[PDB]
Amino acid sequence: HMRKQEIIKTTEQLIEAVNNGDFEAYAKICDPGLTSFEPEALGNLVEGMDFHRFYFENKPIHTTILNPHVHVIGEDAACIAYIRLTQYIDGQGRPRTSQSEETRVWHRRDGKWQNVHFHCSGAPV
Amino acid sequence: MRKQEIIKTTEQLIEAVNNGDFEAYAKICDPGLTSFEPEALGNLVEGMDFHRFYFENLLAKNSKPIHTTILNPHVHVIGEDAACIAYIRLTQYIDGQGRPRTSQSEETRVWHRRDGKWQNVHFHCSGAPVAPLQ
Amino acid sequence: HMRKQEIIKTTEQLIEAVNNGDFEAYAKICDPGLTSFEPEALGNLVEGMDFHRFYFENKPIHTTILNPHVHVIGEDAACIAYIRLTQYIDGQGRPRTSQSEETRVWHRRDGKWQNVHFHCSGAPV
Amino acid sequence: MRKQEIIKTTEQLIEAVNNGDFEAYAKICDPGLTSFEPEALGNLVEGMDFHRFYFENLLAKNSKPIHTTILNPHVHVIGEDAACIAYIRLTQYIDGQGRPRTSQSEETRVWHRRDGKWQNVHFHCSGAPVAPLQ
Amino acid sequence: HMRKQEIIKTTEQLIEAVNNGDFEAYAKICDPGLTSFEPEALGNLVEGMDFHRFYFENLLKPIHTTILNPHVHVIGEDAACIAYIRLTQYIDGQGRPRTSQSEETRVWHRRDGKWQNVHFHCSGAPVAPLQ
Amino acid sequence: HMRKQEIIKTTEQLIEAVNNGDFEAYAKICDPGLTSFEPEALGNLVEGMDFHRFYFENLKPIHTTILNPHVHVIGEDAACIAYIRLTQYIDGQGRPRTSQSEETRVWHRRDGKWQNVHFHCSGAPVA
Amino acid sequence: HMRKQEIIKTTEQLIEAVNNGDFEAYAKICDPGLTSFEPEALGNLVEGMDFHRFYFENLLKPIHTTILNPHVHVIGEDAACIAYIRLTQYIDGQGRPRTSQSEETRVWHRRDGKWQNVHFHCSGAPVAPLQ
Amino acid sequence: HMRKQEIIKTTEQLIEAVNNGDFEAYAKICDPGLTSFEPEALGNLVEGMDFHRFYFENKPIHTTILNPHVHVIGEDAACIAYIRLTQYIDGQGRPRTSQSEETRVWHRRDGKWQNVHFHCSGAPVAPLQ
Amino acid sequence: MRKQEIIKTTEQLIEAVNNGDFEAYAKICDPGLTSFEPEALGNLVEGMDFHRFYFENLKPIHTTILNPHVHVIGEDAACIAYIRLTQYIDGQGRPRTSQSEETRVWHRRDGKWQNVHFHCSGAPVAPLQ
Amino acid sequence: MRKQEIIKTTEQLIEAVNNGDFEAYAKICDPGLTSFEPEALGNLVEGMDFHRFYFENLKPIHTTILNPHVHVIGEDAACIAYIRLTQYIDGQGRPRTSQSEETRVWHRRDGKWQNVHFHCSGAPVAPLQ
Amino acid sequence: HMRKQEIIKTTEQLIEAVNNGDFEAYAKICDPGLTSFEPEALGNLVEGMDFHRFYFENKPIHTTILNPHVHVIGEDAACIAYIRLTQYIDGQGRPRTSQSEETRVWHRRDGKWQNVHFHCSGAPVAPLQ
Amino acid sequence: HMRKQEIIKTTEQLIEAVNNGDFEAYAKICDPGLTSFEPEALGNLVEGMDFHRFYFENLKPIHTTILNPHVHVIGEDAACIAYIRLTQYIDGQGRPRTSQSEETRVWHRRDGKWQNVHFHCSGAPVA
Amino acid sequence: HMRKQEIIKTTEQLIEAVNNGDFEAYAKICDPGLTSFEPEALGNLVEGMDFHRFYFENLLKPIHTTILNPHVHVIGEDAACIAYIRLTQYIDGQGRPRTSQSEETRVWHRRDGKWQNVHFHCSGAPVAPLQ
Amino acid sequence: HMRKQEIIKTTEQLIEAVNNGDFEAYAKICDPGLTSFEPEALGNLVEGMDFHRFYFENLLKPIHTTILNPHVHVIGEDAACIAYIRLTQYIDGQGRPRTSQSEETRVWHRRDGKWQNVHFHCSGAPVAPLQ
Repeated sequence: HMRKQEIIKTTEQLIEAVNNGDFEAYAKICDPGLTSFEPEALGNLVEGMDFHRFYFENKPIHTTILNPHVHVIGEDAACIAYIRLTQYIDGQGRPRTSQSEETRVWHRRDGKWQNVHFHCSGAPV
Repeated sequence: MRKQEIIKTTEQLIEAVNNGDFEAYAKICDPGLTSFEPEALGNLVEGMDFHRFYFENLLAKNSKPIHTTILNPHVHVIGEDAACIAYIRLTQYIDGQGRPRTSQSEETRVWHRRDGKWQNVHFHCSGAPVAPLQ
Repeated sequence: HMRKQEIIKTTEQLIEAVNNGDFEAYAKICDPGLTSFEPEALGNLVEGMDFHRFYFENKPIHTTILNPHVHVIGEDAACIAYIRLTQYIDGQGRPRTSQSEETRVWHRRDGKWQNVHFHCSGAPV
Repeated sequence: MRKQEIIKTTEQLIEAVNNGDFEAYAKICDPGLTSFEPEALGNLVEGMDFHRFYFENLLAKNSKPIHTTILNPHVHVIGEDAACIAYIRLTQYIDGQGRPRTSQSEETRVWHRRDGKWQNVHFHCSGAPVAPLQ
Repeated sequence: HMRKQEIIKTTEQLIEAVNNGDFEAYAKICDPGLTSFEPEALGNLVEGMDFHRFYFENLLKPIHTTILNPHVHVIGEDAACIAYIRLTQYIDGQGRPRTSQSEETRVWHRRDGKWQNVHFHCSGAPVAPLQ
Repeated sequence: HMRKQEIIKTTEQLIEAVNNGDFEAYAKICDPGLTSFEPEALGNLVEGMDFHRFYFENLKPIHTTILNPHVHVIGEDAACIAYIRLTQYIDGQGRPRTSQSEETRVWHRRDGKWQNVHFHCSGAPVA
Repeated sequence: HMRKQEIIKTTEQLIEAVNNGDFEAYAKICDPGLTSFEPEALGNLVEGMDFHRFYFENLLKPIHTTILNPHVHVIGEDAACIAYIRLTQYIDGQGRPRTSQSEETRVWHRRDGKWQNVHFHCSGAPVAPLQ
Repeated sequence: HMRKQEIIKTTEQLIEAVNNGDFEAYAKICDPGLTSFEPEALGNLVEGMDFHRFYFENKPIHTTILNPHVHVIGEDAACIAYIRLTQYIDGQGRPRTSQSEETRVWHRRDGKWQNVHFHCSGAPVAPLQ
Repeated sequence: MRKQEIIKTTEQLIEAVNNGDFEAYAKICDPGLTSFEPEALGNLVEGMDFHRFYFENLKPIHTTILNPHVHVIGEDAACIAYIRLTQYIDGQGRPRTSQSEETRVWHRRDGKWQNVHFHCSGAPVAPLQ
Repeated sequence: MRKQEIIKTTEQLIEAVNNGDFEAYAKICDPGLTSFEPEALGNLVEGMDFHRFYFENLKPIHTTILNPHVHVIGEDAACIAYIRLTQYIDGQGRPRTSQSEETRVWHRRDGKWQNVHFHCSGAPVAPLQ
Repeated sequence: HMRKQEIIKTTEQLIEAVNNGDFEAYAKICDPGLTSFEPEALGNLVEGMDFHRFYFENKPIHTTILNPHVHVIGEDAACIAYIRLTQYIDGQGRPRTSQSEETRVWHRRDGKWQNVHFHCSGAPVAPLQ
Repeated sequence: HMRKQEIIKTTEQLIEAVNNGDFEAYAKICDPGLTSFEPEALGNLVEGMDFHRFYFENLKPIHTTILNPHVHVIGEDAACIAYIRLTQYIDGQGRPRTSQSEETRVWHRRDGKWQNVHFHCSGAPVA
Repeated sequence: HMRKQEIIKTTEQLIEAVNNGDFEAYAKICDPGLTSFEPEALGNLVEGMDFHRFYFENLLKPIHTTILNPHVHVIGEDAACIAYIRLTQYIDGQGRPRTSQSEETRVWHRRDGKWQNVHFHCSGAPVAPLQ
Repeated sequence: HMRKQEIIKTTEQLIEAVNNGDFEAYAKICDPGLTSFEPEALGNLVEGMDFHRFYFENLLKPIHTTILNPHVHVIGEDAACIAYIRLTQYIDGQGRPRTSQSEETRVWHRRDGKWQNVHFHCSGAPVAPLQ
């Protein structure tokens, strides 16, 4: 019951890093061999941090994590699946909501939880 | 050689789906299997109940030749009991009008070993819905 | 914890009645003064059983109730909100999924739970 | 006269939304308020957190004249502590280009009385998203 | 509030007559000088009965009518106005169920004890069985 | 024949009030329990003056023409008028335009004055 | 008051002749030098009966015609002008009911005892049974 | 043969009045009970001068009258039917041609010819457009 | 009287086309007949061969000649310009009207009038069309 | 040699149009000139008034006359049919080509050749167009 | 003057062969190294008879050759450029006209004229279409 | 100059095998580790014969033309050919059609026979 | 082998003249009786230099031309035909790079010492700098 | 598997040269007889360097290139083929981030110790910085 809460908290930290444009914080939470399926990769599996770096190197936003399901797989491995609702204000000053479905696979390496795989479907945030 | 186990078990799971063999599918899937897939309209579905529907309503009438190709399988091993695979599923089939068609889906499968056998606990599919009844 | 399970079970029975075209069973579970917001009423509040009768009087289908939230309001009143996922086979023999968001307000009257108000958004089933 | 309490409290809730007064809104809403509304894309949302966003990002810059009309309010009384209201919300406003516009939404609000005050525990909105920032 | 219930009942009878294709019943309830605004008259005011006769005489599907939020204005003992939303449920050619909406105003005049429809305004869907 | 002319004249006054943005004049001619079907109410029946107030409080050459007015007199105290309202105006781009609406107005005489109790408008919103 | 009613009645007879495909009756009411503006003449002024004959000779459905707001100008004892809206209710090929509108001007001359149509202007829908 | 020429001339004068925006001249030639079918009346018969006044009260243009047919009906009544071709320059400076078919019914009252009825189909060809 | 000859001969030519009578058509047309018409896609065509095709591979049709203008140019040469209105019933049994503008240049040779040049704009109006 | 006169006079007429020289145009055209052309919307127009409009309210333009066919009809009458290719630069500075098919009927009166009838199909090719 | 007539005649024979589906006759007139630009080759230069054979191996039609220009280049070489107008009846029984612009380069070898190069733009006008 | 003609001839044989639905002949000419970019693979690199087998196992007049074949010889044992493939065929409705594809084929000589190890096709799928 | 290279070189010179807007150079290489089929002539055969002059005289951007798969037919000592694909790379108004393709046939006659272009057929894109 | 790593590295260098607009570096890695199939050549095979020069010489935005699933065929000691997916991340004119995909085949020949690109096939998006 307490291992599940670790995964949710670390996921929330990862998303805060993305929303703040803090690549330093993002890199600490992601394994360097992070694989990724996401809309902006056009159906390809991408390997690096290099692909994500681009969106960091180049407005109010509220993220909601809905119905998080955590699978614990022994002491060093966990999987989380959740819906990410993103409220933001667009360029024209209008409020907008986007939805994405996200799977994150976690591996505990030297005491910290590390994101090794990410699958995103729906809206790119 | 742990990587090759995961690829082989994934291939078996897909063979079960393509043959409409729910018996074989249930043996490979954990009963608490969670799933993101196009036909669930952005919702996380929990049972085997959601998948059962596509097996139970597949007759010889709905059969047709289909070849599945697994491209660039990446396997993450996470200790001795846990693995993640990500792959592209290319599906070649013949449609109703007799034309050949190709669809693509990106799939993540999370695996847990219980008493020597590998079990699928989570499945994420984006792109084409590729079950034979689809 | 046991009052919540009554509401879920009665909701499941109501939906089974609709899917089976059993107006007899549907009428027993619905209060005669049932009010309704639903797509096929074009933004109007409809009062009778008469409006629903039409769809009964005139194929495999599987219903899934997702993330049911039950509010208990004293001993005689409950509200349930859920997502209804409907798998069915259309006329052309193709498999299809529709989604609707449903609110049902319940009142206990002579021992039985009664549906007094229904709000449906999304797909008409 | 219980019916008139529910209509009046609903009118107060809507006045709070239109004035961007989150303080007044929070007093009328139960903290465990559940919500179905267009801007939540078919998901059930639990907090006040989702609604807070539309209050916190409303400045004088985003203000504009809006008249709300509640049509054909139907109130179901369910004992002494529980009520349901269903109504049509007509919203007249002036858009950016200075044109007058009308939007419609159908709203269900479920109410629970705690220590004499009426509290909104559940909200279902279909049709137009009608908060001033929308 | 017993005069209001007369108007609602007579309106329901008028609509039953239209749905049954019973011109005999329709003529009894309508004043012969009935004026009408309706979609099928293309924005023109039409004068009584001949225009409506056409839709009865050329009627050779299941339809349910619902009257929502009827508002009755009583204006002395001989005059009443009703405004209501008419929801029409029917099955189309392809066998699909459909709902159409119209907003209707009916002005009533009591002549020798019976209520008579002297004016009719319909906006939205044309909802006669012939369509 | 003289009761008919009262209704036409009062209808013309009501329309002049709308076109001038004179809510004071409009309120005198309309019963406070005025019901209304009109395009900007999206197929709903609206009650009272509050819905109409909005279009006055937040207010170019316009000519209004009443065509083929039919008046039903229903005793002393009740009348119904049906007419076509043709509106000539100049749009934003400076072009001349014509809009049409079909209007039913139900009238009730209360303490000597004629009052509009119900209004049905189909076609163009012409305020 | 009575000259106006002659023009309306003769106009109604002319339209009945068209709807019945009775060229014999039509020719009696029309002057042989009849000029005409109508949609099927593509913006040209056509002379004589020959252009109209075509729509009669090649007619081998229920239709109701309504004359709305007829205005008659009397111009001495031998000349009249009528302007009216012609509403035509008919059933189309697919069996659906339809309404078309045309605006019509007819100029009349009293000639060898009868009223004669010398000029016809039609705008809107072409409303001959052949369509 | 000379009554026909009166009708053509007075029709030409009426059109000159419209093109010059001269409501004074237009009112002299039109009967006060003038009825009218025209595109800008959306299929309705309009009665006044009030409807026309609007287009007067609020660019190079050449008008051509083609194939005028005059029916003379005794000494006090005439009907003219003609095609009106209108050449003008639009807002963007391009030359354009519009066509309308016009019927005008004339009644002589105290020596002057008066337009009592007007039917226009096709393009609305008043300068304000 | 020369004007009436040209109108009559033009009417005969059109009757020949409508009846699919190439024999009658050839008698009225000069063998060196030049032609501008829609079905020639903006090219000048010479001879009878191009027209023969529409006769050899051939419903109620009424033709109206409107506002015929005849220019007489001495005793052997004439030009006619007219609008051809064609009423016909299409395949689906519907009545249709098409318009074409036609110029025909005539030369009298050994007593008979001969069509030497034809310009058609608008609708192609021959049967099989 | 009569054929070359007609081609030369046609070339002069087109030069006058392209230069906006109504004076030169009027000398070559008969005052009773009839005309079928796109901007007359399928009507036959009489006189110079319709053409005057395009001169009075008037970029590089090259005209090419292709495959001119001249019919000579005695000593006073001729017909020419040709394709007019017009190269011009449009408003946006782009080069454009338009095509029209033209028939011109000529009558010799007091020694000079006069254009009595003109049929144009395809593009309207006058400047201001 | 007589060398030009040889080229026109042999071009007419080549087109007759295509329209009759007579590959035997076509092959005799074409050099075996015939190069070709044509719509059905999608902007590529094709070399063989093999590409053309396909349309032969697998309805009334009239062909007109307009404005043939022949360049004679010494005693063994000629170039012809012409417009091909093709009248045919389509599947739905309607009459249609298509246009193509054709260049054919000719080389005389042992007394016979041979087509060595063919450029076609516009409509593909082989009977199979 | 004679090595170039070998590659063209073997390419023509490969295309004849595809057009005849002769998987036996196709397999002899293709290396078992054949990689492929082609329209029906939706932008993915596909390995092996299995992807191609499908189009043979589930199989009208067709003429194929190879235009402007460019052959690069890279030592004894390696060659690359690039060509335009024009395909004339009759469609379902009986109409004649032309499709174009640009094709790169990389060849490796193993035990005396030329083998296709890589194939890139852009444009029309022409199987 | 050497007569083919003359034709390619002279064709390249002709295209350089067009791209430079050098009508002087263009006129030297073209026979005065040059016939032409090209997109901007709308399916007509045009004679002479006058049609081409227009595109030179009204030229007031970077462009690279590529001649692909030139096929030269030599027909005795004074006559040649070349067929080639002309690929034109240019930058459009919006500053974007674009490629257009045209298929070109040029017939050559050796006349007063020089090679002269007597006939030109262009299909596809119009590829003069004026565009 | 050290020959495979040479080909990947040289391919990465070639792409860096294109992205930097460094024609000098590009020319060193490409054989002068380089043949090419690519979107900007409209289905034609183009011969070496002049066609590519144009996109370098007229280059006056941030772009990241990713090479996915490189497959290298080694064919003896002097010949290699690489096939890969090129993912290109860039910011468009409107400031939005965009991804384009191309499939690329490069054929390599070793001449005097250095690897040379002799043939290039690109399908999908044209991904040069000038676009």
